[PDB]
Amino acid sequence: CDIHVLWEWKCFEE
Amino acid sequence: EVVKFMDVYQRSYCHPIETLVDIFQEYPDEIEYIFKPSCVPLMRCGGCCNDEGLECVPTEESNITMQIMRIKPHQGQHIGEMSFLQHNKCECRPK
Amino acid sequence: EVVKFMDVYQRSYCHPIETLVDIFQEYPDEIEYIFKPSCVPLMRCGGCCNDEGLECVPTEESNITMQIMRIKPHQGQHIGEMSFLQHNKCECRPK
Repeated sequence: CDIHVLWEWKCFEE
Repeated sequence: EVVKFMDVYQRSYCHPIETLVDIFQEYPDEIEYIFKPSCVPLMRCGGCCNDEGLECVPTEESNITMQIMRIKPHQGQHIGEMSFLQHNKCECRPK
Repeated sequence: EVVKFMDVYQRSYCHPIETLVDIFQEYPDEIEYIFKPSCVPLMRCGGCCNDEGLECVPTEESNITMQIMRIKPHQGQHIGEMSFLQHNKCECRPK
């Protein structure tokens, strides 16, 4: 989940 | 009755948003005069990035032209075209 | 090609507009935290009045509650509800 791109929920679970 | 996380996060993330800008904020050298309206709606990058080390910046820009009134004391009323910078695309980039 | 005067005037005039606000500005006792998102979309008075002698001010307000991720030192990631003030009505009034 690249920091520069809008995130999906999965990202916030990493 | 509570906005869900993903909806707030997506709605707040870096993107062009209609912003009301004072014509002097754009053109400080025009502060001697009076404009009507005194502010204009412009698309401008806004919102937040995933990290306070990134900033929301435009990656596509354009001019928009608007009909504005300008006047000076004891003077005729002028109406004319005035151009402003808009932001068409925004991305989060290092500061 | 050109935005017409009355359109610019009506769109710029004092009214509630979606504004992106930093959460720290709204929760100053919590500047020890890192929030995600770090900003939220809120309806807030914006735009201009007919005179340099008037200001655009809220005359009706309400709250909205959003789910925000919060972390601070010696804490892990939490998600919690945070309430924000919104502006439902705006008017032009003397400064």
